[PDB]
Amino acid sequence: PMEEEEVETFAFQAEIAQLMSLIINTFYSNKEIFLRELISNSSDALDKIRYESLTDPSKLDSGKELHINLIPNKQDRTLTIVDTGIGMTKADLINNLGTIAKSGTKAFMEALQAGADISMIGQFGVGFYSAYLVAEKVTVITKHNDDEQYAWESSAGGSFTVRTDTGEPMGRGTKVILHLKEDQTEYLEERRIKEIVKKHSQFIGYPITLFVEKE
Ligand SMILES: COc1ccccc1-c1cc(Cl)nc(N)n1
Repeated sequence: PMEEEEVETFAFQAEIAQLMSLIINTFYSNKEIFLRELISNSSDALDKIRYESLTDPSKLDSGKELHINLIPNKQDRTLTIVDTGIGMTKADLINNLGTIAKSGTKAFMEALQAGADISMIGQFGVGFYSAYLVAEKVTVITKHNDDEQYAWESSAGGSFTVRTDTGEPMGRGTKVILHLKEDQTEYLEERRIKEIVKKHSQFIGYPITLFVEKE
């Protein structure tokens, strides 16, 4: 029996599209900061469910453990960052991952063209897009309480897709899957991941575990 699935294809907001093009087509040193930005987003999402659970403890029915998992896969060249934070509703997803303008986008692009280090991206509220420093495609799977699980994906180029995810269920949280560019495979190495977590993400207030495939 053939299954049918609805897909929605969206255009990035004009300046977000401009920023993504600048990140992808310009050389930057210090690309390693992409992981800091993603872990920071996870930490923020974990704070959110933690505080929400104080007013409504049943919001943890979907999983009580608050943590971050890092999963490098050298076979398909993906680095996956998974958290059990609050997750995103459909509205959160579309508004936070490309359709709604961000007030910091223009300032940051001016800063970059002026020679600013790419590390400054977090300050401007668009840190997620640093993923495209190392990834040619990014897939985001997310599950918020009382909503369905959604899959967001983009290879840049001006568009992204959103669909209801019929794949493996997450209890609650967000999974960011980085399909790495061929020259950025160092971020699949255990030593390198430990290095940049130690350097940039040492004060995160939730457990982080690195899972390393044998061999
Ligand atoms: C505001 O949070 C985000 C902004 C941009 C991209 C992703 C996120 C996000 C949201 C949630 Cl609930 N979790 C995670 N890990 N990232």
